[PDB]
Amino acid sequence: RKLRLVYDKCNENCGGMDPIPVEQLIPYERREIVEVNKKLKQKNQQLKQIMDQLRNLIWDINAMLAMRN
Amino acid sequence: NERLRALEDIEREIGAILQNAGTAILELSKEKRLLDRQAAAFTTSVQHVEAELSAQIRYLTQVATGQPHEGSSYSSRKDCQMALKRVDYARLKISDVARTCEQML
Repeated sequence: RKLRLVYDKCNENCGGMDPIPVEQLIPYERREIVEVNKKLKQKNQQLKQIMDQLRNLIWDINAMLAMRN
Repeated sequence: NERLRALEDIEREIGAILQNAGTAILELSKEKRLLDRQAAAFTTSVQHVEAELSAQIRYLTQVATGQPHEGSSYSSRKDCQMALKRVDYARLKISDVARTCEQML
């Protein structure tokens, strides 16, 4: 059902620049979105360092267990 | 363990009863009487200590030249210290990870 619906939606989506011959012609504001992406990647790098510390502690705990009996 | 502590408590109670019987015999024969006859039993209690002496005489006496119970067996104690140290290290690492996570928010 959803496939039929999305196919009908894609068919009805042909509004403006209908031919768009760039298919056979394949090659051979956005600032706010880019800034949000940069901030997201910065927070992701921070969380990556946090996860690095966490996995370092986890490897340390594994080392302790290596000493276990 | 159980038997040693029991025999020790028995010897301590025997000594306490001997001291109490001696004090009672002194208080009875000092001033004023048939109860003084029981005072003689106090001397018998003294003989009990002699039996304990005999109990100590013909006791184990493993070597009577050295000390028995070789080894403090505190290897387990050292292992427990290492376990507690590992627990503390894990607590410290967990606290560091928690500080990092709180800073992530």
